[PDB]
Amino acid sequence: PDSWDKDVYPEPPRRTPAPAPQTSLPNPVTYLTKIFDLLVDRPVTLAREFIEQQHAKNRYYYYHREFRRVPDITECEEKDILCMFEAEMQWRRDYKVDQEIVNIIQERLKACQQREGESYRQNCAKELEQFTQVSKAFQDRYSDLGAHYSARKCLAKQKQRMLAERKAAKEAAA
Amino acid sequence: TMMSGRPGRVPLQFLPNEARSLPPPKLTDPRLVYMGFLGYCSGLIDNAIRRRPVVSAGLHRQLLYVTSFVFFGYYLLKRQDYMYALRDHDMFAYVKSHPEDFPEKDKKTYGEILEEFHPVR
Ligand SMILES: CCCCCCCCCCCCCCCCCC(=O)OC[C@H](COP(=O)([O-])OCC(O)COP(=O)([O-])OC[C@@H](COC(=O)CCCCCCCCCCCCCCCCC)OC(=O)CCCCCCCCCCCCCCCCC)OC(=O)CCCCCCCCCCCCCCCCC
Ligand SMILES: CCCCCCCCCCCCCCCCC[C@@H](O)O[C@H](CO[C@H](O)CCCCCCCCCCCCCCC)COP(=O)(O)OCC[N+](C)(C)C
Repeated sequence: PDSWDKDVYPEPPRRTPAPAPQTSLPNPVTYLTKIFDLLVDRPVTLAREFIEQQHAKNRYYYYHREFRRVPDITECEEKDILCMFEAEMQWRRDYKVDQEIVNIIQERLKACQQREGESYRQNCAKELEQFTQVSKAFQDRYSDLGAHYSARKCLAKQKQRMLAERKAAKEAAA
Repeated sequence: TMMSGRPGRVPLQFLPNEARSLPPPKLTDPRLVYMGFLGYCSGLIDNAIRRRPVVSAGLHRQLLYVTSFVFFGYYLLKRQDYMYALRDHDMFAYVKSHPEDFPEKDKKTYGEILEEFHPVR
């Protein structure tokens, strides 16, 4: 369906085997499926057709808000309240977007496990690696900021991480 | 006494001539309205103490209460605003005249400032 993006939410092609009956006995599942189609599917399809006809007469649109980029807390001067405000709001929006990214990856993982069923350990290794990488990066970014997290605290954590990486590189080169 | 003995201060002068250059309080000032409210409360308490009908009796007396409170409040607000303007003027002049005491400092961005990170866990 065009409701969502297939590239963002991938689904493997569906391979349904053709029925190969070996007995003359009638299939109760087939008979009940025919009954369900006759009694339920047709009336609900007619109702949805009427509703969609009524919708098409009043077609109106809504838009997605776009935020232009602004200088971040690194560029802001010390105790420059306006630049700090803009940078903090931008960091909070980025935090929300990153959280939704992790949510999308987790949904991929869950859906793939359920779809694979009994062979999930081998067939879901591709989605497990992506989740591992994304969770690792997200944890390193926002792991222990606290209840009163802020762009300044995230920047301080990044500075500490960069100093540690530089020290490790120097020690390895020594 | 901080602003007592300030040069050029005329004694026993509620409002000097140099205060005439400031914007007078608006008559609809929230502080003036609160002074009127205090006057009305005083009138109601007067009626209650003298055992007259609190909201009905003594309308002329209540009006005088409100008017007197608003009058004194207007003059008090003028004096308060003048004194605060005087304080700001003196502070700015002193900062201007003592640059070695109030030096401009180079502003370092948070990219250059190093702050310790304390994790919450
Ligand atoms: C209204 C909200 C006020 C909020 C707070 C603001 C500050 C206070 C208000 C100013 C003072 C008001 C008058 C005080 C004395 C009242 C005496 C009395 O009986 O009053 C009944 C009186 C009517 O009765 P009446 O037929 O004349 O005479 C009955 C006898 O007095 C009957 O005599 P009785 O022998 O039966 O009296 C026995 C009674 C006598 O009891 C009293 O007299 C109690 C009231 C006076 C106590 C002290 C009042 C506050 C004085 C300042 C202290 C700080 C206040 C803020 C405190 C904050 C923290 C608590 O004693 C007891 O019940 C003893 C047991 C209780 C003792 C423990 C509780 C004590 C509470 C003290 C604090 C109360 C604060 C709130 C104010 C309550 C009264 C309004 O009603 C009023 O005075 C109502 C208030 C005025 C309404 C004006 C409405 C004007 C038109 C509409 C205007 C609309 C807004 C404007 C804009 C335009 C819009 C279109
Ligand atoms: C051409 C001639 C024109 C003459 C025009 C008249 C000029 C002014 C005349 C003043 C009246 C004549 C003298 C009578 C006594 C004067 C008292 C007053 O006017 O003096 C002022 C005094 O004003 C009062 O101090 C302010 C009164 C404030 C009342 C409220 C206090 C604030 C309380 C905070 C909560 C308020 C709640 C609401 C209150 C209603 C300043 O005098 P000052 O020489 O400098 O004081 C020296 C002492 N110091 C230095 C320690 C201060």
